Amino acid sequence: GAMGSMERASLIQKAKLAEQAERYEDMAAFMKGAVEKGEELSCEERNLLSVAYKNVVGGQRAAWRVLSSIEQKSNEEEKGPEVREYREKVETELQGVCDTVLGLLDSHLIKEAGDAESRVFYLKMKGDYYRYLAEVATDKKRIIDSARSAYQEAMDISKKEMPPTNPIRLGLALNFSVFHYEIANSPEEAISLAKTTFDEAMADLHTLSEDSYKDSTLIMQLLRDNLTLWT
Amino acid sequence: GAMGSMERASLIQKAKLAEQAERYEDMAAFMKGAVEKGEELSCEERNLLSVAYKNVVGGQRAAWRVLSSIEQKSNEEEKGPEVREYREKVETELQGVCDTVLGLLDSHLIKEAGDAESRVFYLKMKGDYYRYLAEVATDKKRIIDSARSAYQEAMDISKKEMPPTNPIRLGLALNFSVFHYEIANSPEEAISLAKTTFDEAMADLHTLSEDSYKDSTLIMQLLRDNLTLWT
Amino acid sequence: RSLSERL
Amino acid sequence: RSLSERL
Ligand SMILES: N=C(N)c1cc(-c2ccccc2)c(CCN)s1
Ligand SMILES: N=C(N)c1cc(-c2ccccc2)c(CCN)s1
Ligand SMILES: [Cl-]
Ligand SMILES: [Cl-]
Repeated sequence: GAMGSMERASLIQKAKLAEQAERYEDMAAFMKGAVEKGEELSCEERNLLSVAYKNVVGGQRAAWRVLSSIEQKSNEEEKGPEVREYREKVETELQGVCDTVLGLLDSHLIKEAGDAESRVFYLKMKGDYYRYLAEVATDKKRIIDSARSAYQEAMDISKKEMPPTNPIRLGLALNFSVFHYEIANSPEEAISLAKTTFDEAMADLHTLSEDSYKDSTLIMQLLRDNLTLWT
Repeated sequence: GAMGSMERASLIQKAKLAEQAERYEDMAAFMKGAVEKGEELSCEERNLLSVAYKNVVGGQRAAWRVLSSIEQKSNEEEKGPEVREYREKVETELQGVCDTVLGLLDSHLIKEAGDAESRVFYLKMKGDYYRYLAEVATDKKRIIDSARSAYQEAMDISKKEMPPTNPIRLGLALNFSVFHYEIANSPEEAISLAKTTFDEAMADLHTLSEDSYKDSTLIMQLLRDNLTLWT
Repeated sequence: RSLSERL
Repeated sequence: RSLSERL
């Protein structure tokens, strides 16, 4: 890879600089290079990896949605193949990013992750990137089941090994609830999961410091916001 | 070029789609392909070309400024070569975009542009992209003189061939005033140009339709905003 | 669209 | 920074 000649520490330093400069494609390339050094990632490094790819794929998803909407309107005056071609171009690039992330998780981040905080983080990421693949899939059943399977494994570990206010556990439950509502056609499961997650976190807030309380309640508010949209 | 096999009209269609999707790198690549077909550009097509590259270089300039600031602070604890290396990386990419645009203008947009609206537009663009090169140059005198020369040729044509409210003429004068203030160390020239431009446009507004009045006054407000910052 | 986890 | 032309 083009980052093979750069020191691991330099790649991490440059990923942080790229984040400050809002250069997320660069940030993702630096973090991919860091992962490919073969060492496990610290908590901060895992978050840099996630931030970088979330921003890259987030721009692709937003663009794909704009183009898919234009395409669907065209299929209700004939303008030729260009809308489909360009939607396909963006779609293929998005799928490539997702495959890259899934490849890093499979070779070899997940298999080396033994602590709950790292293993849950990576399995959640695996669910997330299969979910993004599912958003554009039309194959689709297998992709959905791969997302579900990853989220379910992450949920099982998180419930055994983490308190209900843990921000990773909360963000996992949040994203699995989104999977149920938006991907799996299971709005009742999404609502049930969001409610139970919110309520169990509420009951554990008393154990937290001021700073941890702030971290956990920020994510709980997203569960609440979705429940307001869904009910 | 990778766009050589795509129809001119399809490239223009896809540039418009890319703009809607906020995919400005794609938009610029499509418009470069359109220019390379060898035909002159319409008013709408010139604006697509400008929008695409302005957004691409604008992101690069914003990132370069963040990195240059970090670098300057480091040179006031020693952290190694990484900040300089990454600033240089972004700088080189920015210079490459500017050279690409300047290359399209030189081969062969400017030489085929005979009408004032197209010739002024392209000469202004030439001034703008040399100005962006000047922002990172440390060579620098020649780059500054190339920007000045392009803007001056555009100004001479615009004053002879366009009314003082013409939006191209106004945007040219605006950007040349920015050149004087930010690049050429000539704040008095910048203030004089902005004031004279604003006043001559004010006196010509009575000739305009409601829609043209809106177009011209929007740009005049930027002249006024700069005058408020500069005085 | 439903809200997913933030950074 | 000074304001330049908008799109
Ligand atoms: N640079 C970023 N975007 C983030 C960096 C960290 C971090 C984690 C452990 C120790 C120090 C920093 C984040 C934690 C999650 N909020 S996020
Ligand atoms: N697609 C864009 N960003 C723009 C398209 C046009 C245009 C020009 C002539 C005829 C139709 C459209 C612009 C004019 C400058 N405001 S801008
Ligand atoms: Cl395409
Ligand atoms: Cl670099």
